[PDB]
Amino acid sequence: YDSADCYLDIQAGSGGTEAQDWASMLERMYLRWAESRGFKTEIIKESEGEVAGIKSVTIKISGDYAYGWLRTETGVHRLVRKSPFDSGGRRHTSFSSAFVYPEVDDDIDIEINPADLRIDVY
Amino acid sequence: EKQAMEDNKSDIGWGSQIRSYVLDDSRIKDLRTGVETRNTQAVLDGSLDQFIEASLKAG
RNA sequence: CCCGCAGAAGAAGCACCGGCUAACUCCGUGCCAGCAGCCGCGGUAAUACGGAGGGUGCAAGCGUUAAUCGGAAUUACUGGGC
RNA sequence: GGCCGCAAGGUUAAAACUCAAAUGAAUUGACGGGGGCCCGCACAAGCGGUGGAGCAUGUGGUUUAAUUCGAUGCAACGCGAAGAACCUUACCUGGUCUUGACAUCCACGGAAGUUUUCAGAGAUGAGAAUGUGCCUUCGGGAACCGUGAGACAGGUGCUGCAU
RNA sequence: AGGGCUACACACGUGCUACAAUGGCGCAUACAAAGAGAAGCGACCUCGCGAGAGCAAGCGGACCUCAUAAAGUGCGUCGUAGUCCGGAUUGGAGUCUGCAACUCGACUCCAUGAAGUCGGAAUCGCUAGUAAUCGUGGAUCAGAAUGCCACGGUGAAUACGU
RNA sequence: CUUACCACUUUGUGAUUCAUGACUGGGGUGAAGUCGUAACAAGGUAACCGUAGGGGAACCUGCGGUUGGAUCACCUCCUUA
RNA sequence: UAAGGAGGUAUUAAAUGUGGGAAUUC
RNA sequence: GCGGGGUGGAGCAGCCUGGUAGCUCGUCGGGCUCAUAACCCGAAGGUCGUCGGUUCAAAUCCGGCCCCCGCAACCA
RNA sequence: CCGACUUACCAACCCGAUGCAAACUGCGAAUACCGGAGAAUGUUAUCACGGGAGACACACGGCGGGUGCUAACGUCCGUC
RNA sequence: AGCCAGGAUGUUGGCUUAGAAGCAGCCAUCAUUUAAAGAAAGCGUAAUAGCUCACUGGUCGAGUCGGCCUGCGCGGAAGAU
RNA sequence: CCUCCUAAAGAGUAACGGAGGAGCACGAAGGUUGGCUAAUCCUGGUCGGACAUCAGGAGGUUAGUGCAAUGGCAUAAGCCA
RNA sequence: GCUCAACGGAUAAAAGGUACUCCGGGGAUAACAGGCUGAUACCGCCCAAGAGUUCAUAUCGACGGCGGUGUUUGGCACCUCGAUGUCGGCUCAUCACAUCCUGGGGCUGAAGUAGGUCCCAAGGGUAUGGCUGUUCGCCAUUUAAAGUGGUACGCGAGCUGG
Ligand SMILES: [K+]
Ligand SMILES: [K+]
Ligand SMILES: [K+]
Ligand SMILES: [K+]
Ligand SMILES: [K+]
Ligand SMILES: [K+]
Ligand SMILES: [K+]
Ligand SMILES: [K+]
Ligand SMILES: [K+]
Ligand SMILES: [K+]
Ligand SMILES: [K+]
Ligand SMILES: [K+]
Ligand SMILES: [K+]
Ligand SMILES: [K+]
Ligand SMILES: [K+]
Ligand SMILES: [K+]
Ligand SMILES: [K+]
Ligand SMILES: [K+]
Ligand SMILES: [K+]
Ligand SMILES: [K+]
Ligand SMILES: [K+]
Ligand SMILES: [K+]
Ligand SMILES: [K+]
Ligand SMILES: [K+]
Ligand SMILES: [K+]
Ligand SMILES: [K+]
Ligand SMILES: [K+]
Ligand SMILES: [K+]
Ligand SMILES: [K+]
Ligand SMILES: [K+]
Ligand SMILES: [Mg+2]
Ligand SMILES: [Mg+2]
Ligand SMILES: [Mg+2]
Ligand SMILES: [Mg+2]
Ligand SMILES: [Mg+2]
Ligand SMILES: [Mg+2]
Ligand SMILES: [Mg+2]
Ligand SMILES: [Mg+2]
Ligand SMILES: [Mg+2]
Ligand SMILES: [Mg+2]
Ligand SMILES: [Mg+2]
Ligand SMILES: [Mg+2]
Ligand SMILES: [Mg+2]
Ligand SMILES: [Mg+2]
Ligand SMILES: [Mg+2]
Ligand SMILES: [Mg+2]
Ligand SMILES: [Mg+2]
Ligand SMILES: [Mg+2]
Ligand SMILES: [Mg+2]
Ligand SMILES: [Mg+2]
Ligand SMILES: [Mg+2]
Ligand SMILES: [Mg+2]
Ligand SMILES: [Mg+2]
Ligand SMILES: [Mg+2]
Ligand SMILES: [Mg+2]
Ligand SMILES: [Mg+2]
Ligand SMILES: [Mg+2]
Ligand SMILES: [Mg+2]
Ligand SMILES: [Mg+2]
Ligand SMILES: [Mg+2]
Ligand SMILES: [Mg+2]
Ligand SMILES: [Mg+2]
Ligand SMILES: [Mg+2]
Ligand SMILES: [Mg+2]
Ligand SMILES: [Mg+2]
Ligand SMILES: [Mg+2]
Ligand SMILES: [Mg+2]
Ligand SMILES: [Mg+2]
Ligand SMILES: [Mg+2]
Ligand SMILES: [Mg+2]
Ligand SMILES: [Mg+2]
Ligand SMILES: [Mg+2]
Ligand SMILES: [Mg+2]
Ligand SMILES: [Mg+2]
Ligand SMILES: [Mg+2]
Ligand SMILES: [Mg+2]
Ligand SMILES: [Mg+2]
Ligand SMILES: [Mg+2]
Ligand SMILES: [Mg+2]
Ligand SMILES: [Mg+2]
Ligand SMILES: [Mg+2]
Ligand SMILES: [Mg+2]
Ligand SMILES: [Mg+2]
Ligand SMILES: [Mg+2]
Ligand SMILES: [Mg+2]
Ligand SMILES: [Mg+2]
Ligand SMILES: [Mg+2]
Ligand SMILES: [Mg+2]
Ligand SMILES: [Mg+2]
Ligand SMILES: [Mg+2]
Ligand SMILES: [Mg+2]
Ligand SMILES: [Mg+2]
Ligand SMILES: [Mg+2]
Repeated sequence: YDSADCYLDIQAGSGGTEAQDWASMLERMYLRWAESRGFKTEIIKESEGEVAGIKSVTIKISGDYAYGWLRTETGVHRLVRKSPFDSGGRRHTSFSSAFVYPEVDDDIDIEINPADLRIDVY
Repeated sequence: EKQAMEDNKSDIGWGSQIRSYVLDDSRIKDLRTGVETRNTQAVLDGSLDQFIEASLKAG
């Protein structure tokens, strides 16, 4: 399925609000990379964190071998930076997950072959 | 199939990282391939081609 | 048990070194790999992980685990409290 | 489980598992939509503004080959910058060099220079005239230009959470 | 060397200029302080509508130059209108600096003549020579201030009280 | 040979203990989720205890009890020395 | 000046803040 | 078979009686705050299920088609 | 602001050719119907007025049709 | 009709294919040797191969071929005393 | 109740056959006299556009009829006075 | 002066239940069975795109077409309403063949074993239980096989009565 278009799902993780901000950063990064590759992106769904960032986002990527180019980014991305959401400015670690799956073709509806059915009347 | 994929998805937490972005040390390292860069700003701006090409070449 | 023969010739390892607890540095590593009796150690300048040099303690043994008592006055008779 | 109760429940009374604490009093602070007393354009009493408009200027964001980098509650945002056409400039595109634009040392040459020519966007490359001096045991040497090495130079590269 | 740092659907901060009559315009005419100056300040005179140009004094300055302060005052006009308010934008023609003003300088002349008629929620500064308003100079600097630093002119209101 | 006693063995019905069971109750734990903010200050309606009712949840309300609750300043008037 | 008694004072509103913190010690 | 419905992102109005789309939340911009919520000041967003007809003109009236609801579906 | 090219392509009107129609007709029968004339034939077979009714569940066959499945010994019309 | 000869060459036409030789296709589909021999009509081979065959010659010596209109028949054609 | 078809070229003709309308309107929308001729498209033209009003051309009732359908309507039954 | 619109208008004035029921009638008219039909149902055949590595026809067979049976659900309302008792079971059957087993054959993508598919063949044979009133069906375990149907969905003047 490397040639097919793909869907990218980003979900915040252990960092909490910092994780949601990191998820927003990852979303911006992947959108910029798609622009650089010339692929077309749209936002199917999004859930924004209340304080900052996004809790989750689903993006559709369309292009030549989009799934092939993006499939290796699936996993959890670890971020280490002085959390802007800590009063003491401590160095916290946040986690965000990117999952890439191909755009499945719509199934052809198959009518029930009448030779596959047994009908009983009683 | 979807539920098997959800159970296969590693939890978003400690120890499940495959790409570490440490901004204080100004280092980004991919755990799978070992590719490491210091231009964190470029990578955040979208210079993912190095990591993606490395992963594809590794296969 | 004794006498004679030959040549240093045949004979040293194990644990530990952050505190408790005797014994410290370099390199690797980078909340990973790992350690851990307790407190804890590791997130890129680690005497705590792993290797090395040095050192400390024991020794044909040295460590780990299991077990009992001690320390535990932590069932207090000796010998406690409300 | 037992006993008691009409019931609600009472009474008696564990274990597994888990943690390295839980706790009492007092001490120094900090905090209180606790108290008291003071003060400050803090209110109050006023005057003039900002938020609307056009323009300037910084920022963010976006864009871009690059839009260099930093500042980014009060205490960043006409801030570093008391002044980006070139230079600046640290950025980008292209063209170029590799002991080197900037130093010291060694060797080797050539005074320093000055004037030109050509080619190139320029860096630069090639050539042609012209001076060949100053200290000076005719040993010279060194002001200065090159060439050849290698110790080195060089970096406004990262870490202001090592200073 | 050329380009970018000057981009531009947009959001914010800090500024300048206004929305007029306590004003605009025209003529005339008073009163400052502080400071800069030698690859500099540059008088005068002549030319140009003008920015400026040519020639050329003086001054390392209480001496010469920058360099008439402006608000003000007197007279006249405008008579309330998007105006004789506003001066953005744009076209044409120029000047100067600088090798070089296309990207991307400032200034001048002619034309043009936008929004804006006192600004929602909200928010700022100031207690006296202060606020407000009016000019002037300096550094940085070849050229390039509404920014900064400084200097004077006029010159208030209010503070019951906590 | 017979009787008595008696082992194996058989039947019925209980007790106890171990394992197991669809489902169900609560408990402990967690480097982030969702809904609130119940306590700690007078924690913004003092808190807590017994009991009862109600409510997504911390909880609320009634009745009685405890202090293991904070504050207690200031103005005016009158009287006495 | 001291003591006692009485009356008035008073904010309606105000939820929340994840996860990486001691060199200064013979 | 007989009735209803289908309208900004969500839930409801507007239909009857043709001329015109409203409310609440939500979204976006600016405030307040150290910050978020709450709160305050502003904006935007539906050509009305889908076709067709009728009309000068249709969210509205009529007819199909699709989806959703109700009822009914009996004696047998 | 203009606009330039090209077409997997789709095509109104118009022109040429080919069909279709219960609710189409620039055409159009056979029959049937109305009226007039004439002969022959018919026990007036015709009409009017009066007395007495019955009947108003039809069936099949033919032809022309609606409906149904160009089903029914189906159903509903027209006509013998 | 049989029957006897034959039934060649470039050349396996190339591509795509896994292989593709007439015979998976795609894809061209020609000229040469001439009596004639298809870049193949069928069978066949994993592919070839092989087997035919179309075409053509030679012996035997009168019909032979396959459409059109039409009459009568045949199959299709299974049920319960 | 009205219009068309079924309905077989006179009238009439059924079905829970196929399609639609009516339960009004108008003192002018009636009477008469005089006059007039449509839809639609094309070209040109201020705002003005696919579509307003104006001018010309093509066309010839494809319009119109107060309201369904049918039959009519130019001598108009249509439009104006 | 009437939506007397059930529009030749019963009255000025009117809804339902009856499985507690009753009378007069109707096979003029439904429920069962028969009849006509055959849409549907079941069983065949025609064409051959394709599936089957190649290869339409070993086995299947799309888009379409033509039949047979009566055999389901129906249509009609011809018989019976002065009465033709009904699902399943039980007992007892009888016939058809569109054959489930045993018999005979053709082709096979038939090595053998074991199958597939079609043709001939009706002599004989062709389960017991769990659940349910069940038919049907699922399940357990057998068998060479546990056939498909007609017979008023055979059979209550033979039984049962869930
Ligand atoms: K290292
Ligand atoms: K004791
Ligand atoms: K009770
Ligand atoms: K401003
Ligand atoms: K410092
Ligand atoms: K400014
Ligand atoms: K410029
Ligand atoms: K003007
Ligand atoms: K303002
Ligand atoms: K200057
Ligand atoms: K409480
Ligand atoms: K309390
Ligand atoms: K609830
Ligand atoms: K009579
Ligand atoms: K008839
Ligand atoms: K007729
Ligand atoms: K008239
Ligand atoms: K009636
Ligand atoms: K009744
Ligand atoms: K009853
Ligand atoms: K049939
Ligand atoms: K039949
Ligand atoms: K009967
Ligand atoms: K057989
Ligand atoms: K066989
Ligand atoms: K048989
Ligand atoms: K059943
Ligand atoms: K039978
Ligand atoms: K019967
Ligand atoms: K009988
Ligand atoms: Mg020690
Ligand atoms: Mg160890
Ligand atoms: Mg460290
Ligand atoms: Mg180290
Ligand atoms: Mg070690
Ligand atoms: Mg032990
Ligand atoms: Mg003891
Ligand atoms: Mg004790
Ligand atoms: Mg108990
Ligand atoms: Mg005030
Ligand atoms: Mg503004
Ligand atoms: Mg910047
Ligand atoms: Mg830096
Ligand atoms: Mg400033
Ligand atoms: Mg530059
Ligand atoms: Mg370059
Ligand atoms: Mg610091
Ligand atoms: Mg440059
Ligand atoms: Mg800048
Ligand atoms: Mg100056
Ligand atoms: Mg005015
Ligand atoms: Mg003006
Ligand atoms: Mg205006
Ligand atoms: Mg002050
Ligand atoms: Mg000023
Ligand atoms: Mg509380
Ligand atoms: Mg409380
Ligand atoms: Mg209550
Ligand atoms: Mg008491
Ligand atoms: Mg206690
Ligand atoms: Mg919350
Ligand atoms: Mg906290
Ligand atoms: Mg409308
Ligand atoms: Mg009658
Ligand atoms: Mg009758
Ligand atoms: Mg009749
Ligand atoms: Mg018939
Ligand atoms: Mg009949
Ligand atoms: Mg026949
Ligand atoms: Mg007629
Ligand atoms: Mg007729
Ligand atoms: Mg009749
Ligand atoms: Mg009749
Ligand atoms: Mg008239
Ligand atoms: Mg007339
Ligand atoms: Mg009637
Ligand atoms: Mg009776
Ligand atoms: Mg009958
Ligand atoms: Mg019947
Ligand atoms: Mg029947
Ligand atoms: Mg009948
Ligand atoms: Mg009968
Ligand atoms: Mg009888
Ligand atoms: Mg047979
Ligand atoms: Mg027989
Ligand atoms: Mg026999
Ligand atoms: Mg059974
Ligand atoms: Mg049973
Ligand atoms: Mg039957
Ligand atoms: Mg039977
Ligand atoms: Mg029966
Ligand atoms: Mg009988
Ligand atoms: Mg019964």
